[PDB]
Amino acid sequence: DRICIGYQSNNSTDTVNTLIEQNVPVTQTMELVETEKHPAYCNTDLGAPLELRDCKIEAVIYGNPKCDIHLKDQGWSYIVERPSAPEGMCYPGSVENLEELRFVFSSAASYKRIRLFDYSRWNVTRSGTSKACNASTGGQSFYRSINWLTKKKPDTYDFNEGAYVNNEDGDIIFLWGIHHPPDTKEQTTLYKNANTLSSVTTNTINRSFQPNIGPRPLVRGQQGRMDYYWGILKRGETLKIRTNGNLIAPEFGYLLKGESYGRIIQNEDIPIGNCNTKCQTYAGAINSSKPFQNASRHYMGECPKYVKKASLRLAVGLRNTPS
Amino acid sequence: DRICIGYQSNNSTDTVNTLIEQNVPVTQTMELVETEKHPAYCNTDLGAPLELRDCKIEAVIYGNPKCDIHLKDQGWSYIVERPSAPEGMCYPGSVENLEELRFVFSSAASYKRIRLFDYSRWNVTRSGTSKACNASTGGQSFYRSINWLTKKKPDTYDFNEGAYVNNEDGDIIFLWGIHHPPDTKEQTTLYKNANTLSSVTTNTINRSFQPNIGPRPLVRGQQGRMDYYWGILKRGETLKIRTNGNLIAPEFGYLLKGESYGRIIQNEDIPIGNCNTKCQTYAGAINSSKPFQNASRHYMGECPKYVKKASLRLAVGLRNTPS
Amino acid sequence: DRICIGYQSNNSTDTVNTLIEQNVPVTQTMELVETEKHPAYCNTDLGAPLELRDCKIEAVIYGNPKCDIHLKDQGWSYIVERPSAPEGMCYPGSVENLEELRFVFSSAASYKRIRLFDYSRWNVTRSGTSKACNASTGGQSFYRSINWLTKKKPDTYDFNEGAYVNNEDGDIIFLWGIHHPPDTKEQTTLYKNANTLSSVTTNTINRSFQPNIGPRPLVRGQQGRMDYYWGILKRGETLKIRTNGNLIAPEFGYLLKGESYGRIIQNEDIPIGNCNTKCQTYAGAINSSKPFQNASRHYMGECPKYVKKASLRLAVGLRNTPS
Amino acid sequence: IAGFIEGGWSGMIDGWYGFHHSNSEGTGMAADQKSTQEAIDKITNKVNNIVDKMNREFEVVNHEFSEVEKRINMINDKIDDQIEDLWAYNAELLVLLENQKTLDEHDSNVKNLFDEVKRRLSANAIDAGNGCFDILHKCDNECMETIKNGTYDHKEYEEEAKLERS
Amino acid sequence: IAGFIEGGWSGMIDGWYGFHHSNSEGTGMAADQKSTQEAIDKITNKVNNIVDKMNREFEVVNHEFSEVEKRINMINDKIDDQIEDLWAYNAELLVLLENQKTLDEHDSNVKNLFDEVKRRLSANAIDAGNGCFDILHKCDNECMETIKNGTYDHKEYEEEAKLERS
Amino acid sequence: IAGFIEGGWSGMIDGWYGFHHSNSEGTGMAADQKSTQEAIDKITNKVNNIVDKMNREFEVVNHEFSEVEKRINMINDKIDDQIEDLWAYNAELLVLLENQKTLDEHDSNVKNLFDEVKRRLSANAIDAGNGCFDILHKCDNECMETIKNGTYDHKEYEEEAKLERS
Ligand SMILES: *[C@@H]1O[C@H](CO[C@@H]2O[C@@H](C)[C@@H](O)[C@@H](O)[C@@H]2O)[C@@H](O[C@@H]2O[C@H](CO)[C@@H](O)[C@H](O)[C@H]2NC(C)=O)[C@H](O)[C@H]1NC(C)=O
Ligand SMILES: *[C@@H]1O[C@H](CO[C@@H]2O[C@@H](C)[C@@H](O)[C@@H](O)[C@@H]2O)[C@@H](O[C@@H]2O[C@H](CO)[C@@H](O)[C@H](O)[C@H]2NC(C)=O)[C@H](O)[C@H]1NC(C)=O
Ligand SMILES: *[C@@H]1O[C@H](CO[C@@H]2O[C@@H](C)[C@@H](O)[C@@H](O)[C@@H]2O)[C@@H](O[C@@H]2O[C@H](CO)[C@@H](O)[C@H](O)[C@H]2NC(C)=O)[C@H](O)[C@H]1NC(C)=O
Ligand SMILES: *[C@@H]1O[C@H](CO)[C@@H](O[C@@H]2O[C@H](CO)[C@@H](O)[C@H](O)[C@H]2NC(C)=O)[C@H](O)[C@H]1NC(C)=O
Ligand SMILES: *[C@@H]1O[C@H](CO)[C@@H](O[C@@H]2O[C@H](CO)[C@@H](O)[C@H](O)[C@H]2NC(C)=O)[C@H](O)[C@H]1NC(C)=O
Ligand SMILES: *[C@@H]1O[C@H](CO)[C@@H](O[C@@H]2O[C@H](CO)[C@@H](O)[C@H](O)[C@H]2NC(C)=O)[C@H](O)[C@H]1NC(C)=O
Ligand SMILES: *[C@@H]1O[C@H](CO)[C@@H](O)[C@H](O)[C@H]1NC(C)=O
Ligand SMILES: *[C@@H]1O[C@H](CO)[C@@H](O)[C@H](O)[C@H]1NC(C)=O
Ligand SMILES: *[C@@H]1O[C@H](CO)[C@@H](O)[C@H](O)[C@H]1NC(C)=O
Repeated sequence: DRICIGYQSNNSTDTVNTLIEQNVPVTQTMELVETEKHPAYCNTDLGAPLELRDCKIEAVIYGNPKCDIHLKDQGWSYIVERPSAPEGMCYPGSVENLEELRFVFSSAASYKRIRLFDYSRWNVTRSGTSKACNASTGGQSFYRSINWLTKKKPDTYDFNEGAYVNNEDGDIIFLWGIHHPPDTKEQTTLYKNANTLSSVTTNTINRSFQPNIGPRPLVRGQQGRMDYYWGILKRGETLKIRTNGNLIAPEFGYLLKGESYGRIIQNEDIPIGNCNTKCQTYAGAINSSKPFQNASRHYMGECPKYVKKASLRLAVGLRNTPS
Repeated sequence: DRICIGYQSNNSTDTVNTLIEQNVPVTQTMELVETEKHPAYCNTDLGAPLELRDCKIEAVIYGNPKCDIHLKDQGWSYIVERPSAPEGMCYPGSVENLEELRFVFSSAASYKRIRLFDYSRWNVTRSGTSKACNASTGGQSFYRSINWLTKKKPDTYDFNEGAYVNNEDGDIIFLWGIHHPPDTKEQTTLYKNANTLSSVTTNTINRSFQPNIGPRPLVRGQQGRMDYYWGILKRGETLKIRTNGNLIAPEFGYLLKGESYGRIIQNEDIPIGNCNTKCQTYAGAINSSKPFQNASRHYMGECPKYVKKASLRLAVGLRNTPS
Repeated sequence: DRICIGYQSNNSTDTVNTLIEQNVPVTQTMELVETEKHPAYCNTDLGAPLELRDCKIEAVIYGNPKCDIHLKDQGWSYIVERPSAPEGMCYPGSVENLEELRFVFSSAASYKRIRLFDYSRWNVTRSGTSKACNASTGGQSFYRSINWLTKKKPDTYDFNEGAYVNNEDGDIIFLWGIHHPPDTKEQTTLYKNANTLSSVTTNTINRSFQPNIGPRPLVRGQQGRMDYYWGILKRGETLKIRTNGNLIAPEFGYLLKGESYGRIIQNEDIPIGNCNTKCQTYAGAINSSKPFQNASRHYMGECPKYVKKASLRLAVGLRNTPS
Repeated sequence: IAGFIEGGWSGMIDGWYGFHHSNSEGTGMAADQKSTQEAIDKITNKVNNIVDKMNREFEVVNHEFSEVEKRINMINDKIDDQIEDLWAYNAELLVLLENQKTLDEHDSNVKNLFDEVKRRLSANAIDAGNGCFDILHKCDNECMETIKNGTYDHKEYEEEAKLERS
Repeated sequence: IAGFIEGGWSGMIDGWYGFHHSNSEGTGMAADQKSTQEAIDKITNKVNNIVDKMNREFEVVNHEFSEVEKRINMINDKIDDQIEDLWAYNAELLVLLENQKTLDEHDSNVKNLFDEVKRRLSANAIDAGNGCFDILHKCDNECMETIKNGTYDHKEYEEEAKLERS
Repeated sequence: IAGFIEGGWSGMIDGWYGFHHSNSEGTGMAADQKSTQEAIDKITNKVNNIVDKMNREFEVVNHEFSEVEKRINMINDKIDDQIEDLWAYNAELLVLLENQKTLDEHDSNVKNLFDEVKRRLSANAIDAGNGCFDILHKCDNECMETIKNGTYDHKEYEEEAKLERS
């Protein structure tokens, strides 16, 4: 008569590593690194991504007329910007604090485009266009958000000024530019005055600009340049503008609700998906159950920490050693 | 006859968590998270805080005449700035590199106010005042640290220049401003010249400013603006200033000893205490014996690390299992 | 008859610490903190250091004529800049974005100096010199990389302009300056025009400058000043310059291959060695076998993590307790 | 029949630890549900602590920098690189450590069950062999089932005393 | 009277581990001071290591940023968030691990004390029961105190030999 | 001659754990090569995991800041200071923890070797003493070498039965 104490063995082929042994067979394990991903850009808690295939973020903000992009009023949780997108600032020149501007547009809990000025009311000729900024239909055009003012015909450009009061439900992003013609003849034909002062001011902003005449290298047909700028008009504040030439004046601003978090994905080949996820990595969506993931170091949402390991198997059962 | 081996049980109600078991009774424990705090701002090794109830840091530096705040020669270990403090830059306009300026004023092992120029000696009328900058007594006044110069009467403003040599025991913070009047008539009555050049130079600093005339939105009665600036005059260096108008000229600088560490606490309801501590968190003072604390992620001094946990009980005694 | 089970003791004097006991004798240990270093700056995978004994990085870049320094075509893996190096910007004034410039020069997989312009072709007198910028031989000289242009004799300075196209195998760093004379007489004798416009433009860069006349504090014999600037001309791009005075014009740019990584060592007494290492710390070279090192928190290459501990002995053998 | 010293049992399908007896009525193999449940609860706790104490609150976007912001670009990368090295090392070492402890915990649970049965049997069995007791008396399937559920006394004290001197 | 197998002793007030004997003179309960002091010294070391190796040198102020410094604001926040996650997870897991080991260390210290007494008692006692030895000779209060202070031989070898065949 | 209970052997030079026997032919001391090799393999793995899982990919240069970049200067320093505190604490505690476990693992390997020999000897030896078996039969030098290489039966079962009632 005999009684024996024992433990279970099974047909598991699982192994784990321990601090003192490699590849120990065990009766059951569980994986701690999430390695499976849905290779697409999905909705998150904040909603749907905005895809930019042909336009850079700057182009849609300033409203490059080749940029059809529909920004919807629901807003967007993040921006997928294809690196191959050709259209940027159609009239050559660069945006001051460009990375910060892209940052403020990367998320929006909702979106509203606001008219700041009507240049009917101004003693200038309005809505100049350029072959550098062709519309998608074909003719020459200009940015939608800023308005190219030149001298009232036949030859007058006095100081013009106007004011906009932010009575809206948020902070407004507004945009402007300053044209630097390539020579004094072009300066006088466009603006009459050989030198001009353009001021953009708010309750807190105090900025002034004068043109620097001269030829720059040819870019997209142009030896002139624009410097582009942007600002934030807080609730209740006043935006005043004043110019006797060279100001590319603010016409449409943007009311974005929510804070921004720099959610910009610079990716060519992963598509927009029809899917929802708690965790969106830059390489695809993943479950967030496990404590680690090896999809990507960049991610949004409620995400496990990134590790560059193929697996981290935790022993659950026994050392698998049959009799 | 019999001899037994045993272990102690007691009346402890302490429990701990282990990796494999929840709420195990044990005969003795110790707490690793400091959860008790004295809800006050105390002295630390570097001394006493400076409380700013009515004035922002910028206002006391530039010397808003409503800011009587006593800056002590002992200096201060950190600044508690009440978010509700109403007084800022009384004459409208903004401080270039504002956050860096506040940073340099946030601690001082000692403090000395230094006169840099006496504008008696200058061919201008000195000490202009403004209703935007009322004294606490009631009349119109101006900043204590910078001096509003206007044309010598009846109508002369030539280039004036002066020099100050830093012969003091360290680096001097100095301040200045540039006034932008709303119209050419105000420009001419204040400064005579229709356009002016103001230069602020040291051995290393080379800065020049010209006014941009034009109306900005009404703020505190004013359609003009000032741009405010600041600099560091190192030991032995020379500060030269030159202007034929629009310079709000440096009059008093600050000699602060010690390095600064950005010790600014932006808090409304925690009072200044009569107490000393090795560890001052932004939510109150704490003992630093334990390795962790859950008072605040922001703190100064010799502090345990922040964890957002209610408790971390370490087992010391035995599993409490009486027979 | 008797059989006994036992373990080995030896003459080791090694001890270790454990969580529960101090200084336990053990039969063998191993050290985890690398504490031995070769006190010299060696070659790394990227090659040899550049040592700067008498010149700061800005000085060799702008080509202070006292700086004989050999920039080799192999390039350099990092820069050892002696803090006592006396020679900086010989003509007084400061470099915009100085830290970023030093950063881009700190490593180079190879190096080429490129002529951007020949001022023979220009309607100016070229190659001005200064007592502030003496050659090592003794006479007055000037920077090698930028060229002091003054009016063509007897008294003409019209707008001069020229272009350089980058046809080289990468991005070119170019340099320029703007001279601010101390008074209007010096302005007119050097440049004829009482005010000037200097434009430095590329496909993407759009910068213009005007002189601000006035005396600054005496530095190295000088009451005038230069502002120094720099830019990046990308592959294929065009650099256009235009001036009617005050431009210290770009003459030699630099083609550096490789990315830079901020490898600047600011050290006085550790010498350049004749040695190779996988891990170069700022305090000397070290073997990288062990997981930690206490040589220095700053290092380059394939390095163990820094810990400020004299030793971390891991037990390997047995508790050394002889019978 | 052998116990745990000579390896694991593929027969046992209802648990991790248990009993194999042989008398004249034949043999029985059953899991001890009480020692199995304890171990399962413990390993469940361990797994839940490792997985659930991890925070999934903070986001890591790819920030953008101009060509004259190289220094802050590298600082940003340094945060990501150094934090990642910390997680990589601690997560590997945690799993290696805990995997070693889990397999030792199983071995120790088995030996605890063995020792719980040696104490109930006392002088009524020879502890000799291989994770197995040789019982010195009449112990049928209902005596067996009492060695397993714990409700077993030293009734048999001298029936074995006779069997032990032989 | 029972030993540690049947649970802890509320009577013992002068230490963590010790002895409960019963002879014709009555019973005695005292702590073993040498196994208790050892254990206290060890747990003290553990606690000092966990508390004292923490560095309390560096400060965490709330930095200020303009409205066009959103990126460096987020970078600053990322350092604090990721560092805080590392400390939250490691400090929880450290304490959970070390609490499990401390309680195991107490069980193992008790078992060590028992085994040190079984080796001194040898054939002179039956190891049977519940953390308790049944001694086969008359062991008065001065024999007892020699089983406790270690100063005990097997003088008695043959007084037990007869009592054991009984 | 005594076993491991009474301390370590300075004689043993060819291994970590082993055997010391005494019969009428004299005494023999040899390492057990298979329990030593096991232990060396395990400690080697432990050392390789602690050393080799460390990443040596990232660089820490001393960045430069102007006097109006004090805030990012401090942010850079905060990354380095806080990361260094994490490594200082985790590396100390890792080594302290693993050093305690390594010395316990050696103790446990010795007791595993002892228990493997008690199971081979069975009733043929009295387990009494000091890490040492007293064998109840004549065990010459090849009887010994079979107790050590595992190839040992209970041939002798009844030569001991007689010696044990003596
Ligand atoms: C901007 O558009 C002009 C306009 O092109 C033509 O007019 C439109 C109505 C439409 O029918 C287009 O398809 C036409 O090509 C472009 O200017 C022409 O470019 C071509 C190609 O290089 C050239 O041969 C002609 O000389 C240009 N014609 C004129 C009148 O300038 C121009 O290419 C577009 N610019 C950019 C940057 O896309
Ligand atoms: C700045 O102070 C002026 C002056 O206020 C008055 O004069 C002082 C001597 C003192 O007695 C004050 O209490 C007086 O109120 C303020 O200007 C007046 O403001 C009131 C109230 O809005 C208004 O009715 C009057 O028209 C103003 N009078 C004049 C001469 O301008 C002004 O409000 C103060 N400015 C700020 C920003 O606080
Ligand atoms: C720049 O060099 C001048 C040149 O000085 C002299 O001329 C050379 C050819 C060579 O032979 C030098 O050794 C000579 O000293 C320096 O100007 C002189 O400086 C000395 C010393 O202060 C002074 O006594 C003289 O007056 C200066 N002479 C002239 C003609 O100005 C000058 O010091 C050098 N500048 C710097 C910043 O080092
Ligand atoms: C992320 O984890 C996955 C899962 O292990 C890895 O994908 C495996 O990669 C291995 C090694 O390259 C291959 O043998 C398999 O083909 C892959 N398996 C599957 C199911 O795809 C992947 O390599 C890991 N990536 C990183 C960066 O660690
Ligand atoms: C910090 O720790 C303390 C101590 O546990 C917490 O204060 C307790 O909070 C619990 C949970 O809400 C309450 O039951 C008690 O009212 C509090 N106790 C005392 C003595 O005040 C506090 O919540 C913790 N805070 C954080 C952020 O972790
Ligand atoms: C780096 O580690 C080394 C090695 O221990 C330390 O150098 C020893 O320092 C101890 C303690 O101060 C002295 O007893 C010896 O003089 C040193 N030995 C040698 C060989 O130099 C050094 O102090 C450590 N430095 C830091 C910052 O941790
Ligand atoms: C247009 O000109 C008239 C001229 O008196 C002026 O009153 C008006 O303000 C001008 N409009 C703008 C927008 O400046
Ligand atoms: C005041 O004017 C006189 C005019 O000759 C001049 O010498 C002096 O330097 C001037 N003062 C200042 C401060 O410029
Ligand atoms: C020099 O002057 C002539 C004037 O006709 C002009 O053509 C040429 O471009 C000038 N050189 C430069 C570099 O501007």
